Amino acid sequence: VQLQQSGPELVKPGASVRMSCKSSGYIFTDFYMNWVRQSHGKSLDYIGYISPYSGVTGYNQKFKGKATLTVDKSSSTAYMELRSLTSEDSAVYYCAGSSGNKWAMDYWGHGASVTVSSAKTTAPSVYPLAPVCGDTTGSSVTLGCLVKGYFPEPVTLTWNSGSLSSGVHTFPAVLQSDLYTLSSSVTVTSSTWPSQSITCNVAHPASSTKVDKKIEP
Amino acid sequence: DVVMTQTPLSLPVSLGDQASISCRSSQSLVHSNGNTYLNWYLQKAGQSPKLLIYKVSNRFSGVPDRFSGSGSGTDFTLKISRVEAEDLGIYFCSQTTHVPPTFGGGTKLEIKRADAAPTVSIFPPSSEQLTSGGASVVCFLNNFYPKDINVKWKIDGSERQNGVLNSWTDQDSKDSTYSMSSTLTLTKDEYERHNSYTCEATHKTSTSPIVKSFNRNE
Repeated sequence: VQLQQSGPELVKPGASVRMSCKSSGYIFTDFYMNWVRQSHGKSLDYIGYISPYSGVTGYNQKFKGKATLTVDKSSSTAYMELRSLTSEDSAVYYCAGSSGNKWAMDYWGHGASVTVSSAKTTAPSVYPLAPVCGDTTGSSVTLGCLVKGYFPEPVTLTWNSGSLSSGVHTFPAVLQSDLYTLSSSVTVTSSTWPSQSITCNVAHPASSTKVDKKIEP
Repeated sequence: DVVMTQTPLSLPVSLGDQASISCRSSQSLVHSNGNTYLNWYLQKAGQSPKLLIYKVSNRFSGVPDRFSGSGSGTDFTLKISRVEAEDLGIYFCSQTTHVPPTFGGGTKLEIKRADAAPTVSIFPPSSEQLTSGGASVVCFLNNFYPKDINVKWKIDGSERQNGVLNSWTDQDSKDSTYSMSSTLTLTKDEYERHNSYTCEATHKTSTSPIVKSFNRNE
């Protein structure tokens, strides 16, 4: 039993997204395809079920209207259409199959992420972060770098073309309204900066962007 | 809707330890056809959920002997006998007796260690950004343990809210410590007419809030 799901989409606000899920190799059984939304990290919300053989759907009363479940019996292809997408609906959506008796989701698809955003490809602004701020802790200097207002993801950041790889902490991006923002920090010994060069490297392939910010003193 | 409440919310273990996760429904799960339909899942790091036990104690295929489930009615437990490293991730409990299916919030298994104190660092907006017309003051609270930390932003004595973007690292696979970032974003105009900026961390290791400050020129 294998389930293939259509991968990521970027939907506009007040729009709809149709999502597919093909079941394979558990031919002849009466089993159901299930859709489960995972809001962010830990809340799983059961959306509904549909039998590809008979057509028996059943929704969670919270999603009826937001979500329309359909199947092409003839292909074993379930569908979920979500309409009037709001920023709030930006989650991962799983497809999984159950098989009689027990009633557990025993086989799961890989997930479908939907980012609901009104942005077109937006290039980031890369800002050096020099710790002038609150003077060195003695032995260590921590430097940062801030990547602001980019759509879609990802950007990639490395320090000194990845020659600097220890004491780097890169923070997950967050959809700052309808754009993303992420940062990273590197901790070097106090003799190193600025006697040695530390440079923030960024490339946002979705917009041809590559930038190098030497964090000048 | 049956609320599935699950405790702990986070369970720190050393590899090799016993672990138990409790889960209670708000109604009995004993169905009319005679069955209590309570299942358990593990979603390891960024993977899909994986069924471990169904109908409270039935181990699914390929799930080892270490993992067990038990209970009745309203009260259930998932037990691990030796937390091997492979087991670390979020476990949820789902009920399928009553409509709709619901799930608990999950119990994050994590590696326990000695409390660390945040290495706070605050960063003034960059020339570049102030030239853009905007100003982010960033504050990295690198490498603390436990993850319950509390960041506040203060500008000139009143506390600050509009403009804080907050994010976080998961347990680093090296030193078991978390790191989180705070960024306050205001106008060049409002930055220029204010002067002390305070990233004021509260962590459970110090009674004393960790305060990194700077003054735009003071």
